[PDB]
Amino acid sequence: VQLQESGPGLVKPSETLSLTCAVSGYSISSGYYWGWIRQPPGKGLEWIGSIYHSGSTYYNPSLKSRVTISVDTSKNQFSLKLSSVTAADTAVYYCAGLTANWGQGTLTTVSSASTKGPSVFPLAPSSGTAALGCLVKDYFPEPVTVSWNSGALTSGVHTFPAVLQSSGLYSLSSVVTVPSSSLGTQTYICNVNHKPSNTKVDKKVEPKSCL
Amino acid sequence: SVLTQPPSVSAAPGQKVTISCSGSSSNIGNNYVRWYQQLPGTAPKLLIYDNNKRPSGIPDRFSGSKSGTSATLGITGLQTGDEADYYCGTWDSSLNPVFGGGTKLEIKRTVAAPSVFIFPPSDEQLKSGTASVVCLLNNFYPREAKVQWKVDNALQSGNSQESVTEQDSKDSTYSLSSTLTLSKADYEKHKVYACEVTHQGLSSPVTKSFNRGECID
Repeated sequence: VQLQESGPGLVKPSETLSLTCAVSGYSISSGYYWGWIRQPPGKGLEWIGSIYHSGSTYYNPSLKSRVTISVDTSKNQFSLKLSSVTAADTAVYYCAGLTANWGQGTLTTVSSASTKGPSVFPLAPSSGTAALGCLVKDYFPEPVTVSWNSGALTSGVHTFPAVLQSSGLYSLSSVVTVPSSSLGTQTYICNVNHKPSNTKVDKKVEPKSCL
Repeated sequence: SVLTQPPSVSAAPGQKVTISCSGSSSNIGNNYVRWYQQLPGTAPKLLIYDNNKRPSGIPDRFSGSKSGTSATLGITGLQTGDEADYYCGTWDSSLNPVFGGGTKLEIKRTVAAPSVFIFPPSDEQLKSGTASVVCLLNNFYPREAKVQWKVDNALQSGNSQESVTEQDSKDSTYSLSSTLTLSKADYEKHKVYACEVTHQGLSSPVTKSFNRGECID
């Protein structure tokens, strides 16, 4: 059983948020209930609503007039419609259901700012452990994902929380420590993905010529 | 968030912690309590249901109980990797789900001094008109750390930002990244760029620095 959210990373204020949850490995009409729960950044969980076996819906009373939850039996998905959104609706949205199974969650940002793809700069190693990394700068909105060597390199990796610059754009760094002896033989590539702007970059990080 | 949890709890490896969850008679008072573990970047995972029942896959290090309008999560034999946000949940009087604000668990490992690295801006970025200088503080404990930037011995105040990782799943340490941002023109007006680090595990402050023009490519 797999649940997978899909939807925009960015929504303008007063518009309608629209999300879908693809259910794999299970029939949606065989489910006890299907629902949505959200989590504002750095905060706790808040239940939005659920649709049950009969199709009967129950919504969070503070959100009721803005929420619609329905089911697509042919696509084997259910959805969430949240109208008239404001910055207060910025959160990670999870779909869930009882066969409970949770999805990965998808971050939705409500902002009047626009989508912007990142630039990727190397944090190149130089003068028995060396540190290196990638600076993922000036993007909007969150999130970005970073891996190293297409997943093959995980030990010693630290991908930091993004910081909101005063420009209104996010910046993030991802580093890794490796043996110094490997700098001349091992290739290190950071894999950067910014789905809101549909931007993917594979950046090779090479030792600096320092003197 | 409806239920009340403490912001954080902490103890050493192998020890036990308990996490409290306070509600009222209309929720926890009348209804079952469940618990979740949320590791950074992941969805909450069910640890306890029906007050004290463990789902398949959850070790008996985790336990739950309920007394009146409060519930309690117990975690014995604390391990690195147990660091997470923990949530209690129940149903209100309308039988709708409600949740606590969460509790972050910290593992109290031994003091570890940070390894410090500094990165000059890339020529590539310099062509884009800006210079980001990055200082890395790697695998230290505890969290408290002080990073001070100096440019030609001038203390930098207000033009840097930092962020910290969560405790590492393998050694329970933190890491910190600090970025000093200058315009290209400003960057080319100075020589010495230095990051000075203060931490409990260091007998005296450590400084890593470079001179503009030492590195290429």
